[PDB]
Parts: sequence; structure tokens; C-alpha cells
Amino acid sequence: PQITLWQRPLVTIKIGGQLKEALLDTGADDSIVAGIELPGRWKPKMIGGIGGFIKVRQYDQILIEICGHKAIGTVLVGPTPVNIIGRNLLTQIGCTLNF
Amino acid sequence: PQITLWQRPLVTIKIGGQLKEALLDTGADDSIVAGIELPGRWKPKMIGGIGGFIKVRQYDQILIEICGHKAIGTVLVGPTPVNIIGRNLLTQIGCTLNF
Repeated sequence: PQITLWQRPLVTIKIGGQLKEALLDTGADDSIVAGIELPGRWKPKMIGGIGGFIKVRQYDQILIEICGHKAIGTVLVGPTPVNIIGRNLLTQIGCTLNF
Repeated sequence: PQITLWQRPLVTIKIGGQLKEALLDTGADDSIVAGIELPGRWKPKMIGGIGGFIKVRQYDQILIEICGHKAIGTVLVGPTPVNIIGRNLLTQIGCTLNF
């Protein structure tokens, strides 16, 4: 479909039974979700953002169904403001920026 | 043109005789630019980000030529690690997220 940036670009995700809403972000190299209970072994990485660095938990091989398109990528769990579906998942779902 | 998100969508911007590169960012409601000397008056505003918060200069009605497309909107100047062309300008040049 096409979205049409007059509204913030939100899509729904299904990540391990938890139905949460997430933003498609073109200027986010990674996807970070807040509030989800994610289960297993994790490698701790530190991410950057603007005036910010937060320790995310890097969990690999997590299936996330983004708006009814599936992608098995890497999701970071953290105290983020809005949930992000960044480039690492956007590529799998075939997302393109156009003008 | 349609940008593939396998590589960061960095576009060239022309803002007041200063040529620079900027990120095409759907997850930012406002466009922020680092310390590029801009002329005029500025209104207080400080915005929400991941990790924290930064104070900017609400500069309304300044022109920015993004990929040779002219747009005029509110640009913010400040402690940004990286440059952003956010939603308030993104829809003026005609940008859509397709999938």
C-alpha cells in the first residue's frame, strides 16, 4: 500500500503473541520495541541516537509479523518512546521510500 | 525517485547557500539540522527523542531544496548527532512509503 506522511506512519505488529503498534522508520538502522517479553539468549549492545545512548538488548532470530508480512530479524528491547521497525526489517518486507 | 532502504536514504539538501547531506526520516515529526549558520529570529521549543531530549531553534518559513525539489517549512537547529528531513517537509516534496 502507500502511506502518505501527513499522519505518523504506524503499522501493527505481532511479536510472540503480543499485538503492539509500531512506526515504520527510514532513519533507524535498527528496530527497538518497548514493553514486550522476549524469551532466550541475548548479546547486550549499546545503541545510539540523538542525545542518546541506551542499552538495548540484542535478541537475534525473532519472528515478527509486520502488518501481515512476516520477517525474522533482530529486535532490540529498551525504554524507547515509540516502537520502531527500522531498516533491518523494512528491507525484508520490501519497503521503498518514493517521490 | 524511489529510494531502496538497503543503504541509508541520504539525500543532498541546499539550505541557505550551504550544501549538506541529510537522512530521509519517516519517524521524525520535525526536521532537525546541526549548527549551519541560519539568519533571523527563533522561537523556543525542545523536542522528544530516544535516549532523551534536545533544545532547538524553531525556525519557521526557511526554504530547503531537497533533491532539487523546493519546500519551505519549520527547520530546527541543534545538538543532533545526525541530520534529519522529517515529516513536516517530507510531504511537501511528495514522499510515500510503499510496500
